[PDB]
Amino acid sequence: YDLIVIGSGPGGYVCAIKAAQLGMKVAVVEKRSTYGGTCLNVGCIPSKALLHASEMFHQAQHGLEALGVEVANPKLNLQKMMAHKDATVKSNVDGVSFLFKKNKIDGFQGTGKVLGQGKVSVTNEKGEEQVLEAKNVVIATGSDVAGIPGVEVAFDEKTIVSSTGALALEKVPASMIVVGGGVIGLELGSVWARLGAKVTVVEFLDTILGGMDGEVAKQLQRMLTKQGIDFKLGAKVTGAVKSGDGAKVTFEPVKGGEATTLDAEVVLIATGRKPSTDGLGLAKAGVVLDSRGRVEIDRHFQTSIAGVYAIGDVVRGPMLAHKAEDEGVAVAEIIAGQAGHVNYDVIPGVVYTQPEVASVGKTEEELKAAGVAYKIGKFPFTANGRARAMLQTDGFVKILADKETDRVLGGHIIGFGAGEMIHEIAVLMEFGGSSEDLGRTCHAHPTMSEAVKEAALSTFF
Amino acid sequence: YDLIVIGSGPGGYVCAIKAAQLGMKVAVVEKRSTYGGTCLNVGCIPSKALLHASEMFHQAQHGLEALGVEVANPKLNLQKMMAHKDATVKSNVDGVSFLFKKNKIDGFQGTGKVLGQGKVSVTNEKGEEQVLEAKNVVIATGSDVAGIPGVEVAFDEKTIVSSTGALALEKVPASMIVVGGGVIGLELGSVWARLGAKVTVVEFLDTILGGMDGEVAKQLQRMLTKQGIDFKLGAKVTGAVKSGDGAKVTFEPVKGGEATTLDAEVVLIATGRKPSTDGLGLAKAGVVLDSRGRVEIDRHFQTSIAGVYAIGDVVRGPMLAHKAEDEGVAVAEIIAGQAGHVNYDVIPGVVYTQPEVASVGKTEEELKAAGVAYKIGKFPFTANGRARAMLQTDGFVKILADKETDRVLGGHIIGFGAGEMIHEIAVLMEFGGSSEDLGRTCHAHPTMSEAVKEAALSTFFKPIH
Ligand SMILES: Cc1cc2nc3c(=O)[nH]c(=O)nc-3n(C[C@H](O)[C@H](O)[C@H](O)COP(=O)(O)OP(=O)(O)OC[C@H]3O[C@@H](n4cnc5c(N)ncnc54)[C@H](O)[C@@H]3O)c2cc1C
Ligand SMILES: Cc1cc2nc3c(=O)[nH]c(=O)nc-3n(C[C@H](O)[C@H](O)[C@H](O)COP(=O)(O)OP(=O)(O)OC[C@H]3O[C@@H](n4cnc5c(N)ncnc54)[C@H](O)[C@@H]3O)c2cc1C
Repeated sequence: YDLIVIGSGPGGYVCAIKAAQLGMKVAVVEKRSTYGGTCLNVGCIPSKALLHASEMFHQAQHGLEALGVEVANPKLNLQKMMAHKDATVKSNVDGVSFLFKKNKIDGFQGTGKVLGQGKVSVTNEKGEEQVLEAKNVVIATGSDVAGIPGVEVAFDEKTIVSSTGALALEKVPASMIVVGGGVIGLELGSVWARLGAKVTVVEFLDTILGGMDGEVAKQLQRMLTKQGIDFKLGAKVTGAVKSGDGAKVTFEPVKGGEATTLDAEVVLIATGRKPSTDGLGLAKAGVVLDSRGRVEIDRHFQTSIAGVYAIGDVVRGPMLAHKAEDEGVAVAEIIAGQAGHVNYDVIPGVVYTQPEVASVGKTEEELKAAGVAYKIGKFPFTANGRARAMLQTDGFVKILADKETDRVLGGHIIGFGAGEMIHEIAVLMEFGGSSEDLGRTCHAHPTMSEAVKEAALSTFF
Repeated sequence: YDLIVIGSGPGGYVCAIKAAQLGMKVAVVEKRSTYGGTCLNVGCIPSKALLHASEMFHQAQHGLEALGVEVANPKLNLQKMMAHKDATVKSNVDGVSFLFKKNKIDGFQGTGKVLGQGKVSVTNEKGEEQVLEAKNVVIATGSDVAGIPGVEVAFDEKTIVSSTGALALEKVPASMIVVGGGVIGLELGSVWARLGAKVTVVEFLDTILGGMDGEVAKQLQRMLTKQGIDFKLGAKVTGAVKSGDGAKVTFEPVKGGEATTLDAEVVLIATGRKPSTDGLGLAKAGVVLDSRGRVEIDRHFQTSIAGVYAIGDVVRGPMLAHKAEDEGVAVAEIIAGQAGHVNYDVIPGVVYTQPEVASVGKTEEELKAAGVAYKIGKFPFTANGRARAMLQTDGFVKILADKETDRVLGGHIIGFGAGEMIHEIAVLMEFGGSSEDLGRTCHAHPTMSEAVKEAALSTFFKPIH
């Protein structure tokens, strides 16, 4: 082959397609019985299907009467909801399969191992091996669930669960504890809170969400608290164990203090994910890892070994499907002899709660930390005509712009359809646009996108 | 006054606020008891409130069981739906009146008339005339409902209605005939169809929507047809009259000959709106109108009378609220001595049906007529992960780009949230970007906006998905 990709998550599968379109003969080596990796199988896709259906459940209970639409107390058919989740996964998995066949990409089921000298071994569950040969190898093995630092935790996937078990619970738990107030914890904890679980989120940091913009994260926390989610922030989990029919979670203040124990029927552990390297034979092959276990790479995605490249969640940068796909495209282009580029300054991030959160570019914390003087413009959806007509008035758009040049440096949206609207700000930033330029662009009225224009005008005036 | 604005429609109101923010002393002359003109009182705002409510009604009936949410048979409370429409109208109108207070803008209730030479007369309901003077007058009088080419029709606003009556029907009609297959006809027709009317759209052109890109308009017709709306296209209406307690529309094929009569409980006349200059005294002032009744203006929005300007639905260009507002800002900036500019090449248009339709830039018919060689990329929502998760898979994005330079010339979206997603294509076109520029911008996965990225990539080369 011209290229062997090891893994078929977003980064690898897109890399394989792009390379195939650039005329290469490609093989993709994958353990899993389906393509699509974490995102399509056990990540973005299933959780988005549950988020959508649970949101429609919530809206049926609370958002229809003020519109003149009178329904009897909505009832949940959880199995039917899970069948929607499954059908959505199957569409996405089959879509990959169809794309590999369209593009004549050869798929190999089994565990791949990097040998070094343009060789890769594949071993299928039946035990037999095959050596494949290729001029280029891309490692695209993705990430795995992490545990809790210093705490031993036994995942059983019914009581102590990872996101995988939490997507497939057999019944709405009466109560659920989410360890980790990052994107995955808050999204899954909203799903179950909507369906009737009493949900508490326990988080090490004093704030939810990673280094997302502090103001937006605090506003999200406030809204999710109104939706009935309890938060225990600055809390160091020291134990999470099955206990009887449920589980027990022990935590104490991070800064020291008396311990608390909480009981719940289910505990979701959703701490940061980690690069997945085990099994690739990297030590023997001479592929160097950094101190966090990431495959070390240069700016051309090349590892310490010639002809071997790495992308996606197994290397540095945000662990996001679309980041991984953009790297897959760049490395394919690089291998075909074009320079490939990923613009690391304009990668949007979205949290699919309601309100939805979306960001691109810098946060206030990053600008302050860099000593950059900036201007802030904010416009609330309560002042927007479409938000009012749809009764979706929570949240705001904030634009950050350089003090001296008015260049937009970041935009952050909390509110309905945030993860769609952020793209007009991503496009603006690709052109080095100013807040003036954004605010002067004609936006249709009445649309929620008018709040992005208004925020930009506020930043400029 | 530095500035007198005649009309408080979106053009005139925004003009007034910008002017005030630029340091000017502004009066607004308005006949209606409330501000906001057509868009906020009888136009965009109430329409969008009924469209959202009536769509939630349809989703409650049809869109919940497949997701595991059991609600039996939802009931319409028309009174409460209308109450949401009126609440939305009230916040928008009260908002305009707040911004006038905050910017120290004076309002005068009455009919404004352009006298020339710095003066405007205001006649109130009582018959008293006050004469206001200002260095600048902006005509922002908006538009009115049009009739049917050479057919007389007597609007009564319960059986033979314009958009105004259609927004406030006291009960769901069994049947409604809408004359005009433009944006307003399709939107209002959709509202009542969802709430249980049998709806039929009768339209002179062989296509619904303008004016708008042909493939998109054709796809929308197809979807609305599946939703139970009937279309009689290529149809000339020769009569529309009460046959108490309902109404009767007669038409014949524009090209052929044989006539048809159709009865319904309510008939909506929704043909193109027209500029409203009634009461301004323009002939006596010397302000030249064109053949279509529009105020003639130059590049600075200035009429044939020095110091008299016009913006909005009364002058050339798309009759859209955000267009009127853009003109309102530009002219306030011009009058202050600054470079007011409106980019007519980038003014998005949105049709709030389901599926929603949005366009910016050129349509394929425009490019073909101009002889421009172009490339097309299209990506369907059936291939988008977020659209699948939300069961909102109808429609597509289409990007049109110059054959030689790859510069994006137009973009067109039919599907859920189209009027929001059109803005990243508007931004791209504002900077003169190419489809490659747009297709290589990182878009979050899974979002419906990824279909815009993939449609751009297909324009430039090939899509990935
Ligand atoms: C609940 C959840 C929700 C998420 N939501 C989002 C979201 O909304 N948006 C977003 O951008 N990101 C989201 N993510 C993260 C997203 O799943 C990852 O960013 C994305 O899947 C990474 O793509 P990848 O190709 O880097 O690796 P992965 O998708 O993890 O897949 C690579 C593949 O390698 C396989 N593999 C590993 N070792 C071998 C070997 N030795 N031989 C053969 N095959 C191997 C694995 O089986 C896997 O299929 C979510 C993650 C989770 C857990
Ligand atoms: C049902 C419907 C739905 C619509 N939906 C949309 C949409 O979704 N999006 C969109 O962009 N556009 C929409 N429009 C069109 C939009 O309403 C108009 O393009 C917009 O309102 C124009 O603003 P303006 O400055 O041009 O005038 P107008 O909004 O018409 O305001 C002009 C004002 O001048 C007043 N006036 C007139 N003559 C005099 C006088 N002699 N003295 C004093 N006052 C006077 C009038 O009473 C009026 O208030 C819709 C229209 C209708 C009917």
